[PDB]
Amino acid sequence: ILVIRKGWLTINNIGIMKGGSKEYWFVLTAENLSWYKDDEEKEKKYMLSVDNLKLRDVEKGFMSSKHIFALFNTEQRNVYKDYRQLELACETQEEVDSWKASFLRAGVYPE
Amino acid sequence: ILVIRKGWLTINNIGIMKGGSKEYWFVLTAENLSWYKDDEEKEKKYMLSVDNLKLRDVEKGFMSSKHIFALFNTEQRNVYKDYRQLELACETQEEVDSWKASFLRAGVYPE
Amino acid sequence: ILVIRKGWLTINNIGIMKGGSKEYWFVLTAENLSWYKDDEEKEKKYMLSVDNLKLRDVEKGFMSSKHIFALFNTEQRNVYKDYRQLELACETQEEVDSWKASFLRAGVYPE
Amino acid sequence: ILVIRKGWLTINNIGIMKGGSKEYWFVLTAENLSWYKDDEEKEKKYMLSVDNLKLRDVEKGFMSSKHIFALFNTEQRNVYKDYRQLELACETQEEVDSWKASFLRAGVYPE
Amino acid sequence: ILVIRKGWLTINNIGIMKGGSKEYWFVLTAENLSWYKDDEEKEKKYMLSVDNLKLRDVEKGFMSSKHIFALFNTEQRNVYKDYRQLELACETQEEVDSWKASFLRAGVYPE
Amino acid sequence: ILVIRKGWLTINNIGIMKGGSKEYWFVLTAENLSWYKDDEEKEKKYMLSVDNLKLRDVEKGFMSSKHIFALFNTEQRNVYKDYRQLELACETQEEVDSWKASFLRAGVYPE
Amino acid sequence: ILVIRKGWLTINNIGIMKGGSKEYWFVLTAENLSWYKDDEEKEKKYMLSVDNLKLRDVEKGFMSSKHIFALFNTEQRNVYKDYRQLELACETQEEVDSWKASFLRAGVYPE
Amino acid sequence: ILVIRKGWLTINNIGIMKGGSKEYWFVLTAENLSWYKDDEEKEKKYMLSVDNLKLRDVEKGFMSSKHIFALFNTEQRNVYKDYRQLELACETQEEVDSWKASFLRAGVYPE
Amino acid sequence: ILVIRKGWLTINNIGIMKGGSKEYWFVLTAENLSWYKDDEEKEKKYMLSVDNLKLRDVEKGFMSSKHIFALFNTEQRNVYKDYRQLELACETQEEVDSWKASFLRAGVYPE
Amino acid sequence: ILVIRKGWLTINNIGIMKGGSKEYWFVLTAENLSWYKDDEEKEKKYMLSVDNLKLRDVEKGFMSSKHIFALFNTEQRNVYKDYRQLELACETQEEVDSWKASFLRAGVYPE
Amino acid sequence: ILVIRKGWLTINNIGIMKGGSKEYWFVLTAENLSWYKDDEEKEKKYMLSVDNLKLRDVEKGFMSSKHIFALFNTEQRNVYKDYRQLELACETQEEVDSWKASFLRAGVYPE
Amino acid sequence: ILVIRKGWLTINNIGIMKGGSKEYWFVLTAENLSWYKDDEEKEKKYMLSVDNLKLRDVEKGFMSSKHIFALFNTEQRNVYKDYRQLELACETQEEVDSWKASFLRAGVYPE
Amino acid sequence: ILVIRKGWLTINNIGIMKGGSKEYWFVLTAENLSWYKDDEEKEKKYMLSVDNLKLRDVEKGFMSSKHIFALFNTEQRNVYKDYRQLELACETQEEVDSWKASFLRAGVYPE
Amino acid sequence: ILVIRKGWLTINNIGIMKGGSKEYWFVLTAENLSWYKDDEEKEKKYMLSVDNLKLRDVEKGFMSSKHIFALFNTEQRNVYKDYRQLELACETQEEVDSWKASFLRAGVYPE
Amino acid sequence: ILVIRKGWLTINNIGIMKGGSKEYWFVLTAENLSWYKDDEEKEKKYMLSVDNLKLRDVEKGFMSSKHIFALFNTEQRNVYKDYRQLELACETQEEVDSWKASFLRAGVYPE
Amino acid sequence: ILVIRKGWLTINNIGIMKGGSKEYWFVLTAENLSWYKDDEEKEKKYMLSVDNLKLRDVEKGFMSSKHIFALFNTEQRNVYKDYRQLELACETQEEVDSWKASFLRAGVYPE
Repeated sequence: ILVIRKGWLTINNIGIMKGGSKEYWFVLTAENLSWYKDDEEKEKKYMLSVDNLKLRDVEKGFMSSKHIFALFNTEQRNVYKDYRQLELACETQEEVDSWKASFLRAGVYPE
Repeated sequence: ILVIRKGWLTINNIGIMKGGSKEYWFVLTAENLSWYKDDEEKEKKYMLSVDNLKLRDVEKGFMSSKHIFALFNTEQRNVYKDYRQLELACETQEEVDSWKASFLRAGVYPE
Repeated sequence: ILVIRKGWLTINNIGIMKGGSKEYWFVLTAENLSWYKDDEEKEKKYMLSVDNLKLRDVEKGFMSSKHIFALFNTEQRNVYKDYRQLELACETQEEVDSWKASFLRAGVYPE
Repeated sequence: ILVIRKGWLTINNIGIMKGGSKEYWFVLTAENLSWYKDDEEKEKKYMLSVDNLKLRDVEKGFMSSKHIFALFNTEQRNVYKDYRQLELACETQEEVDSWKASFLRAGVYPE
Repeated sequence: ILVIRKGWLTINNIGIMKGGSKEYWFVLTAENLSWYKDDEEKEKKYMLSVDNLKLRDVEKGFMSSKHIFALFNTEQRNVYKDYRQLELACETQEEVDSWKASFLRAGVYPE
Repeated sequence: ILVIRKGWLTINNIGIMKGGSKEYWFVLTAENLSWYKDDEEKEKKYMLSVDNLKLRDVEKGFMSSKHIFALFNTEQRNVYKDYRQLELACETQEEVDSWKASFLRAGVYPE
Repeated sequence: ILVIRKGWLTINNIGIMKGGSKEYWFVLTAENLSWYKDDEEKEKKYMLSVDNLKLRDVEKGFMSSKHIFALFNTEQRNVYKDYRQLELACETQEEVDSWKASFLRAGVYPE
Repeated sequence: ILVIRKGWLTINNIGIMKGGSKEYWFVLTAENLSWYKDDEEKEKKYMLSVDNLKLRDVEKGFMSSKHIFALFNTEQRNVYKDYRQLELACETQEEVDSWKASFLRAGVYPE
Repeated sequence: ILVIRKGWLTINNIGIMKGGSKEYWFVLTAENLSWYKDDEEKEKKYMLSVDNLKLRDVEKGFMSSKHIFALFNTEQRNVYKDYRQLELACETQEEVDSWKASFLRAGVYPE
Repeated sequence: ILVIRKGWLTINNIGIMKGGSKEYWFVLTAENLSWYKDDEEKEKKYMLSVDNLKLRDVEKGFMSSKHIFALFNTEQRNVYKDYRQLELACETQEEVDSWKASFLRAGVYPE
Repeated sequence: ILVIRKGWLTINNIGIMKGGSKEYWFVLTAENLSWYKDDEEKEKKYMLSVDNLKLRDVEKGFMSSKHIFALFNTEQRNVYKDYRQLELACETQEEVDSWKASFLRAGVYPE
Repeated sequence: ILVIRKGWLTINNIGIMKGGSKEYWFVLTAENLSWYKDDEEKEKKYMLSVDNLKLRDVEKGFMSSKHIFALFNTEQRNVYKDYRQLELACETQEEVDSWKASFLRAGVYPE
Repeated sequence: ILVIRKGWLTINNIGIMKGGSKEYWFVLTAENLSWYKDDEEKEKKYMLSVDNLKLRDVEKGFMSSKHIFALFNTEQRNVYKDYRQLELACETQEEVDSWKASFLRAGVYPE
Repeated sequence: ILVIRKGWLTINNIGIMKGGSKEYWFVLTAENLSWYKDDEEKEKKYMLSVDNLKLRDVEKGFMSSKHIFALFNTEQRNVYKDYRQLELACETQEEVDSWKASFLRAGVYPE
Repeated sequence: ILVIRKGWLTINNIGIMKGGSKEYWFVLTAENLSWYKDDEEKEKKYMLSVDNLKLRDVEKGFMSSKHIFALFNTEQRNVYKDYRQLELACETQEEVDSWKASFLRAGVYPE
Repeated sequence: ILVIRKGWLTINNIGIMKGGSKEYWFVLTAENLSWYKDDEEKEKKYMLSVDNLKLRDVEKGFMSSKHIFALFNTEQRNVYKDYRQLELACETQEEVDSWKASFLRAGVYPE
């Protein structure tokens, strides 16, 4: 399988009261997006198919500088478990646009 | 006594400066809602009667994805100690609606 | 590792040889679904892995005029023993929706 | 909370109506003694509290020429269901001594 | 000197990046408000004269339930060091109104 | 374990044999209400558990023209020694309201 | 080289999910602004030239009292790495105005 | 494969400067001794064949009460990696004799 | 029941690999010796009858200054669970002799 | 801060006007010596600072044929109220020696 | 120390003597840029320090009709071996922009 | 303990016998104000406690046409040696305002 | 008072179960030896007179390289509280001999 | 994860087509054995997993009069590329023994 | 310079009360032995010349399995600072003999 | 960072122009040697780096009949200002030996 990109991203809406936000190591391929505990990839957390996924921007914060974008299933109400969308946070606008371009190669287009 | 549901919920307005938010293990029966330190139920924190309690939604956040709903006493100004309402936080909208349906079985209807 | 929900559910399809339709205490975690004789958890009847487990609806038949849903394995023919599907029943429709939401959190998606 | 020992033991006094003398997987903690169908722990037959539980010897009868010891409740007449005492058997005498030592660690003292 | 009240309060605007918020043990007299590290009062942090102090409400948050009120010097731009006002946070509205009434006895009236 | 409030209060109903109405230093925690001779806490007169303790009003009599409230046990006849209720007095009405709020935080609700 | 000022400042938009905010020890000269791990200056984090830098205010928070100002390159889209601006946070308005005056000596004027 | 015993043991000579001693969850079968991070057995540390292994006592301590016994390969100089023997520590003499009896069932006899 | 003495003692031979030594709050009466987590006595660890107990000195250490004495049952091999004796550690010789004198009042005489 | 010892002691020199020689519950810490009516610690009679407190013997008089020691202040004439010295009595001589040792740990040295 | 990105890139200027234009697996950290034979990272061809490394564009020549950018050292003539600049190619223009953003995060600025 | 600011300042009132008006390196903490020969801090000329230290203005005299402010002790006549007040000068008025703000943070208030 | 020496030393026999050993900042004068929490000397732990003190070597360890020497009162059984001697530990033999020479200046001679 | 050893070793069996016998920089961890061109680790030639890797001796041939040992895979025919075994040479016999010991720590046992 | 070996070793006699033992990353060359904080070698702790150094065994422990050897200067009393010898600890005897052989290549022979 | 020693020492070679031989307060750390006017450390005369600093003896001349040693820089001609060596004197020979030991700990070796 051809890997498109690997890098760290922060899952912004999965956890919260359980344990802050925490960053995960993501591996995006043309077929799926998988995230692991770290770059050693010896402990996988989940593998999400990119089928029927689209991407969209999300403005939220007004406290600490952050940039969010989310993946959502267009054929379903919940993209993963009981979550409507998978919110991924990056440090800069540059990094978000960088990841968006990568998702484009996997067929994940903006809403 | 018949237990309606057991699960974790985050008390959003009781603590703060004392120690974040923290999650508690809740046990809802047709007569009362009790919360303990954990699912071993060997250390109870409080038992709240469901008499005269109603439920309502609360929109707050704009920083980290969270969903809140609160229990309040209609015959009193403070549902518990000096708190106007007991704010319970869930991770998703699905989970909130799931708990609301459970409260319905205990006679706790929305405002 | 975290317990998603605990509550009573009725197994609508138990063979008369064992007794018939009975109510059991269910414990749902992100990894397993277990059912005990009662809420003291002294006797665990079985434990199913939530992997490859899906959920579908069961039509409200006149005789069994209740609300039912079922769990089945997508890889196996029998989910538990010789049963092609585990039928769980609830008094009201609101309770079924409630449990469905809890199942989503565990990864058990509908068919 | 800590698990003291896990190992197979034979319940020498099961009523034929249920099957007869069988081998079960025992889990001994400082608080409870549980036995499952097998080591996968999918089916827990029962769980006894180690409080007020004592141990005594059972004479090696010609028919049941094996090594046996028993657990009984000092407060109750029946330890488990309608059994006045739970008889546990082992192939050798060394295995009985071994388990006795493990029981001491849990507080279950001999008579 | 006659002590009017002693209790814990959270200083909301003094610290932040240095170390969260933290709670201090306050001692209010008719002449001054002093705060210590804890109720043992063996380590004083500061003593503020109540002369020329007034009190006012402050609405801020929209994330975590909190209630704030501040003390400010009417004859100065900074009530303490280079801080315009001393923001004190309480857990409930009841507690804020409770403290306000205490400040009233010290001659600190609302703006 | 946390101290809710410390402040002077007047016990309006002490028997002349002991002296008469006197002012004592009160310490209110979530578990107990204690009163000392003075704020140095060298002599603790008594300590009451806040469990089953409630509060009610005492009418402003011409002779004792002050503001008073009382604490009583819902299970016992005498809260402290041979007293059916502990009467606490304050100079102003604002001080009574202030203490009532503090009592709510401890669970002592009005009648 | 002549040092204009040395002091602690909080970098508000560089880190976040990586590790809160954290404070850095800054050293401003007429040619550049450098920040280190601490005042021992034995571990430098970065040195930023003041050429083409301007300064501007930033209103954000509404949760915890904070005052922000940022440095930005007028000839570039990113002042440092992929960051549009370098957001520096101070505890008070006094401290921000104090630092602004210092930046003025280095030729960094407000936008 | 038939499991003889499962329980916690402390590896006394493998680690030291790396990280104290730490306890491991052991699983002894008639063919091998395996140890994992914990009783969930989801993370195995090593599996040691019982072939050519013998057992012997080791007196050491004189500071904190401890009881040691070791496994060693009679056909090799190092039983595991570059360790001459695998030192296992128990809390009491009873527990050591208990484990020795278990090893006896696996063919591991004392030296 | 008449309490002879209350104070902290270190249990020297119960724990070790589990968690150092740790100190416990002891309560000695004429009938038994009980130890709790702390002086609040809200969490009891064990209650040991003083019947058939004797006391004896134990020289061990040669690393860090410590003084030990142990309680042992003369009619049993294990005074508590599978422990031959209960080793209690004090900081000085004075404190050991102080405790010995207290045990004397409970009928626990030296070997 | 740590509690050195708790135990009953007899105050041999109380004025008849208050009652006479009585037994009280003593609490000795490194900073204070307090005595309560009984072991429930609801009524604290007094609290003395251990600073400048010394201990001396009191001769066994025929009438008061018991074992006594006393505490006195080296700076003050009266240690407690109008008493030049606090006389503590015990049934046996071994109990006096025991308490003396405990007092040493608190810094109270003999004369 | 943190890995910024991992992905395949084509080195457009490899000498035929070695093979020609090839695709390699790049690992970009804040300190180094490394390239391996493939994503298993068993063979690391080279590692360049990101210090004094800059990036510029390479014109889309008819023959090499692809999108290319290059890295060069501002202090050295040859960045790697005898190459004046490292030419990296991508299928689309969006991929070049994506990598440029990642390079900014590492400090590698455009010319 | 925290360093508030470091920067060069001119002591405008040094006796010619020592040299005359000179520029020194100042270090301001919440507890002390120190001045060194230069920024290497090898020679500390003096250290003043910020307690009872206040600040006032010094009129811009034609000869000393610069911007000056002074520090003085409210309890002592001489702040440093035989000087009634320490006069600190700056090139511009903006620099004086800047330092005044820093002094506020240390508690040194204007007269 | 003339200070002879200041430096860190480890108190080897005071603490143990309470909290390891810990190092203290010592200040030796011709009249006494005082130790504080740290070199800021803002928190004194104790002041010991050098009158009647002598010094002696102590061989103990055989585990971790350490060198001990103790101070003891020749006219008393306990040099400090209920401790027979004050054991001070140094890292090397050089440091012990260095401190011994310092004690010599205070009149503390070896036994 | 921990690095066991780093040092130069000579690969005695490299095909002339690549160059011939050469010296490389080896890095041995508990999981892999890697070799680089030199100690700067810029070029990693290969990385072998230590699983199923064993070691054997190679006879000192007159031509290659040096000390050699080899690594081979017990499951595969070729350990690296087309080589049936990796031959590592050292100047002296003591160096071979040294490396063998290091290999034991990694689990690579002799044949 | 030619590096002979790199690896972790525990310095057994340098630290103790300061902070346990801790392991350091050592780099041995024919001219010197250097140790750093970790294998990144970005923070050197010390560089020791091998001139006049010899090596010797040291038997100590009797508590936790450990193997020690030390380097000492034959022309000096202290090999490094005020330490007579540099004690290095290894986990096994194999590792010690492995390191000894390495030291042999640097001219460090046993005593 | 740690302070090795603090104590008074006499600088035996100060030029009369400054005053003559004087006693100063020395602070020795592992990185620097500083001397102040007195033990309050308000005036630091100088600070020398301990790097390349060595120590040698100075002959006891009849006039300066005291015990002296000196510090000098191996790289520089003048250690401090225009002094070829810093001469430190002590009353007794034991004090010189004591300081020499302290200097060893800092790395300052004799010549």
